[PDB]
Amino acid sequence: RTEQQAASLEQTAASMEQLTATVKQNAENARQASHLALSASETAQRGGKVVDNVVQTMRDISTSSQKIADIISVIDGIAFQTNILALNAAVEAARAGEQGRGFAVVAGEVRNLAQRSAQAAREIKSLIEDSVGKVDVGSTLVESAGETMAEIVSAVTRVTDIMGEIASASDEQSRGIDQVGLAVAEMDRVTQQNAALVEQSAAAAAALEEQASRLTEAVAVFRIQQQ
Amino acid sequence: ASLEQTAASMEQLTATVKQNAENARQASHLALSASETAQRGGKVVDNVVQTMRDISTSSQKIADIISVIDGIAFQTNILALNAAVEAARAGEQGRGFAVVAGEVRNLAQRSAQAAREIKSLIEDSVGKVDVGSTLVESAGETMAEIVSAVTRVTDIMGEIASASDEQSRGIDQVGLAVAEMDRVTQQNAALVEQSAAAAAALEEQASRLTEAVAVFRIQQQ
Repeated sequence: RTEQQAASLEQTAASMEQLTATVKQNAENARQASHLALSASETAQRGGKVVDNVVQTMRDISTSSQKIADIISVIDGIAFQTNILALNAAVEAARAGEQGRGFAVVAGEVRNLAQRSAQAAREIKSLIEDSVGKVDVGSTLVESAGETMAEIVSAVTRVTDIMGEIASASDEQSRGIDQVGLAVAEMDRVTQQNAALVEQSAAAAAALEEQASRLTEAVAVFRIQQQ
Repeated sequence: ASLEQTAASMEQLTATVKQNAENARQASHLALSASETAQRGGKVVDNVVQTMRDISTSSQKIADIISVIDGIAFQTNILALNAAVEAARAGEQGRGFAVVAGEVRNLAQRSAQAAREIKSLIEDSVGKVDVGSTLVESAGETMAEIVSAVTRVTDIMGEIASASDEQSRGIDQVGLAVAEMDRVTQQNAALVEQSAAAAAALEEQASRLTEAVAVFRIQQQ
């Protein structure tokens, strides 16, 4: 009789719970998500000035690696100039006739080193430049990522707008879910008083059948002036 | 009016909870995506540490050549020195070689110093690959500390959406139950009506009697 009857307040009162619980659940998840959204926001501003100093110090590197190169040109110039003496040395050797012999050799020893020294310089040149090639390649890539930040801050600046709405639209959930509670409320008291009215009426009906049954008796008995 | 008013708030709720439910699911993407350009540095930077480990070496492979050059400079200096004794030997015809000798030595000296400078200058420089490996770990760290808050925003959003999904169903079930309300009330109102009629029938059936009793009371006094 009270089987499926009470079983209706189960539905709502029970469904109505989840409704008031998940309204707070994903109501604060929304708040952290907007401050956790700043976890990535500052990490984006610090990501900037920082990957920025990687472009920096990585930059003044290529320059220092130049302040060399023109020194290398010097060394090379020194070599070139020297390779020439070899000759003045050798000429002198000649003029000195028989004494030359020694002179002679040193001329060749000179020119020789000149060549070796020059050779050195080249190597360390093609190297010192070839290198800086890769320092600009990398300098570029790091440069470019650095910009993918100001964007991280525009994307996560929305997780702040969107989340900031759940916080005022999901807030309404209460304001609304509340007036709905008023209905599950009122709804119950009428799905209620009904059963009462039903009973009180079912009652009084039975009472009258009795009363009535009693007059029928009296008659049977005290009518006997008809017995 | 009110079962209407409530039913109005009802679907209005079904409203927010649809948008306010997946509007955030979009955010779960504006997040999954705010995590793609966060996964960029993850190489754009990672690679940068390779180059760093490169110059640091190559610019040493160089210093090695610089040494060789130094050695040469040395050697020519000795040569040059010897060249001057040779000039001294030749007595008079050495005068001109004597100058070559000197000229060659000076070249040797100059060649030296230049190397020394390269040296120093390389030291400072490659010593900076220090701050390179640093700012590359640091700038490479806020780049993983970026991908941290966005590991969550994709979470949180993908968590609330899967929650509000049923937010509906209940809001849905509730709505049905409270529908009858208005109906039920007429149901009751009707009952109340019968009751009044009952009352009244009885109200009068009684007097019908109480008054009969009244006649027999005097009419037998």
